[PDB]
Amino acid sequence: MELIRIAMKKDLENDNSLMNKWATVAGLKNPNPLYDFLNHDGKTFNEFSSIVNIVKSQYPDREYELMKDYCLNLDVKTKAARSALEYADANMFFEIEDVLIDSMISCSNMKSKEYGKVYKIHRELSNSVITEFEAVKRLGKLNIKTPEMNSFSRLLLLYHYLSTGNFSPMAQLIKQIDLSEISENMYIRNTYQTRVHVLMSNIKLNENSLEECREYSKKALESTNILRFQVFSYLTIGNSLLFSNYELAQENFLKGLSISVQNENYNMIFQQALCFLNNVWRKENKWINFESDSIMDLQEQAHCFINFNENSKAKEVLDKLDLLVHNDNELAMHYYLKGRLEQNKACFYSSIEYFKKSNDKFLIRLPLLELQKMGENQKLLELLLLLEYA
Amino acid sequence: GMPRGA
Repeated sequence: MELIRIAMKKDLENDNSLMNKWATVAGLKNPNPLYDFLNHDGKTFNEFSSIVNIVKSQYPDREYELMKDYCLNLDVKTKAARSALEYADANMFFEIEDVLIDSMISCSNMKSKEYGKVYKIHRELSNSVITEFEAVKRLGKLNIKTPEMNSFSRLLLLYHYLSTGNFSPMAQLIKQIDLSEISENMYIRNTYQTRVHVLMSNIKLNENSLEECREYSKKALESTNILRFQVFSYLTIGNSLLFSNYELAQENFLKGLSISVQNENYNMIFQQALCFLNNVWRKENKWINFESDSIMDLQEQAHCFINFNENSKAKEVLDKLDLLVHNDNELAMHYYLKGRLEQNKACFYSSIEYFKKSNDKFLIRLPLLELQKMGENQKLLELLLLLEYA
Repeated sequence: GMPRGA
């Protein structure tokens, strides 16, 4: 037996009313699939929503251990195994996901074969194992038939665009997604919908459309029970307040910290968000990571040093950053820091060039403000705000 | 820089 049902039965031995409560939590309306789920090996619910909801309600502290054991014992050819692939990927449970993928790439069911091959492209592209060109080409050769993988072939490109600081293609690409075409798997539909809500929050942020960015993150939060999506919602809401509301931006990042304390990756992301917030407002910064050579962390060391007129130490750190390789959005930030250190207008125009190239209409407010402080003509600033990149 | 994610 799978650990999940062992624990569910030993707990129903001690309390019988758990039958009606688990049926309501899973949305079943009557315990008939519940009884079947506990009495014959291999029986699956109609929607993966059912098992996830019981696990989160009854054993929240044990979700990963229970779902890892339940997922990796599923018939890879089934709907349940295809839902578990999404559950795993959405949660960044990479070790569940990669086992399921090489398992479904191998089987004989064509739907599971497809999911596996597409999620594999997403993972290889996520890890810079393949370029975007070879991912698009490989996706084309798959002749993707299911609406779920037609939606996810586009989602995986969207995530790659967001992570490489290449925002201009995202708005038109996300418009191509129609999740109403997903009718066979309500759990994949509902989770993809959360995915789109959070991606739309990031796109609205990148367009400086801050009210809409916050509404989309709030809809993601009401739509989900998955920690990864709550994390990125609080992160994006907080980012949207960076230039206007210190206390509310901090409050959202601290709420993010509070829900991700057992997750080193998400905990690090909120420290980094609080680190940037405090540098934008030029306050004492207790969130700096002095033991890192990532561009993100090094940039913030330099920013804080500049803010407190320690120009030598900022020069040391910026010397480090010259010997690392930047993408477009990181380079725009690099020129912003160089301009503040050097008091050099040319650095601020190069900063603007690359925020234009990345299509970042939000962080561009940083070099724009510095140019205004140095007396740049207001008509020129308006023009830079208005023109765009090819 | 500013962290971003979805």
